[PDB]
Amino acid sequence: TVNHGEEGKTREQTSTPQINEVSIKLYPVYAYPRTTQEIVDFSDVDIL
Amino acid sequence: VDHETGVRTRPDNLTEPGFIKIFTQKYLGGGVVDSNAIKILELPQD
Repeated sequence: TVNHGEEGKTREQTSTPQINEVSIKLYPVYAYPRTTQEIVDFSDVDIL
Repeated sequence: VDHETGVRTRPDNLTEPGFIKIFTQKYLGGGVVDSNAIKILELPQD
């Protein structure tokens, strides 16, 4: 707040700006396909 | 019949530590094509 108040008076102590904090927690999105080595070798499209 | 990769030797030394499991793999195949080209002879064995 910006206190205009009385011009001809001791100037009052204005409230300070507030601060907030956002706790953005990281978490793993994971994929674990158990492909068989057979398909990797036998496919001719590069299945991996 | 063989694969294009052939023999592949992967020394897995991680899954069971204190061990090297030397996974050697070869895709092998065999088939009797045109059986008229092959003949068998079973001996009587006495």
